[PDB]
Amino acid sequence: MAEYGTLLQDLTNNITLEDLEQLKSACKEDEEITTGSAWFSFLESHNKLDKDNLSYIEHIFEISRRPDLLTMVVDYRTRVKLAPPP
Amino acid sequence: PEMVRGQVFDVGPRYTNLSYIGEGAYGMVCSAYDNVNKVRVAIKKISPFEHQTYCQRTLREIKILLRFRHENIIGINDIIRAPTIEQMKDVYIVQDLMETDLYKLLKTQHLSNDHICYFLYQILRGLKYIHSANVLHRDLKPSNLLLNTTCDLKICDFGLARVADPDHDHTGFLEEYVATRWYRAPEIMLNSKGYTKSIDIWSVGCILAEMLSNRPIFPGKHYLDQLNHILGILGSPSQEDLNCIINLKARNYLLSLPHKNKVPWNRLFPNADSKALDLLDKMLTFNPHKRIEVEQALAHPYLEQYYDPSDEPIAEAPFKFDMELDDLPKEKLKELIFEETARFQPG
Ligand SMILES: Nc1ncnc2c1ncn2[C@@H]1O[C@H](COP(=O)(O)OP(=O)(O)O)[C@@H](O)[C@H]1O
Repeated sequence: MAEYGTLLQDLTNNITLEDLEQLKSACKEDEEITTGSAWFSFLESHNKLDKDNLSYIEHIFEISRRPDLLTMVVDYRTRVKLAPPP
Repeated sequence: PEMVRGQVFDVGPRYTNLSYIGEGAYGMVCSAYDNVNKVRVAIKKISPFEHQTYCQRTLREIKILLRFRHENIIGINDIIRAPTIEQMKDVYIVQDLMETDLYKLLKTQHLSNDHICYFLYQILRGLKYIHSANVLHRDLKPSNLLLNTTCDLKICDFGLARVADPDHDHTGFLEEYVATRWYRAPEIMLNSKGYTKSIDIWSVGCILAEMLSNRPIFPGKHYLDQLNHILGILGSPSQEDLNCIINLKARNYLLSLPHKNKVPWNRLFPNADSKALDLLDKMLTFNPHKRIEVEQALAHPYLEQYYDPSDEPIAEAPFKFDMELDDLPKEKLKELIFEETARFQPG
């Protein structure tokens, strides 16, 4: 419950304002005005993120080409009759 | 409305006696008797035009396939759709009925060196054409290579194809429709832009290795696992290999991984032809700039007996016209689909 928050912070410390833009583009079809940790709490309040619901961020980190981010999610989910040619 | 397996398959009075072939990437696939040409054909049903990227997938598949004329690319023989745009809720593509695909074939046979050689040639022969049209297939895999027992090979499914532009920013449209990344180029997987024709060569390389041993070369289950599989065989990337990576956060990730040694190709393919592996080594080069190009591959000593530049035709209608710039209103794409398919109506 509280260890999910520990690695929500870990992710937020590694998302610069510019990376944030590359991440929301990856959430294409799914409002602009968000900044950093506001992204996580948007996903959470649209049922795309839980302590147990990691599917979406795992996907977005791949599309955004962020193994560094995804590696933290993985790590703290593992803890928690043919004829001859011529 | 003649219908197969609980689904509506309205292929008109021309195409009759339907038989379920299998479930495809666009939907149901059937064989049908073409009453005009007196032969059995293959029919793909492509349905809901309610999702934008699916309409995209359809336009690409049509537009590209419809302006290609090559021995080693499947062609569209007919398209069935409703006369009015409002009534057009699905589209039927009609192609040559092919006996099998290379996935089904490697699933059953173990191929002789001679068979592999000819198949590889045809893949590359068809590819030389695709590339000269300025087109990237992006989905080259065994299941996308159709055969019949005469050994004629036809490259199929151009729904993920894009006009070759290194300046194109990756959107995830690729992974939206293909989750398996066994045949994905390493630079596709960690860059976000700069994809060149050499992504298709990589795939063919993967297809070659899979023809030699029937097992896929890089069968990674997930994203990070696929990277690990590549470096597991190719060895940890060199000083300038790393310089191919624009994404610094990806470059650092690869550097953080433990060192892996190169596995020599002859140790992985004990009784494969020596000429076959030297070619493979060039097709599966991490560095996309060092990696062999199509025209050069055809000229490789392994394909010595099939190589004939005069019988290797290039595209006449290349995609210089149309940078293509899709990713726009879905209602507009549906119109373009209606437009492209119009040359098969009663008129
Ligand atoms: N031209 C054809 N003739 C006969 N069968 C075909 C033909 N094209 C495709 N099929 C079969 O239809 C099914 C799926 O079509 P498709 O979606 O193009 O394959 P994929 O899912 O790899 O893109 C498969 O069983 C495939 O082998």
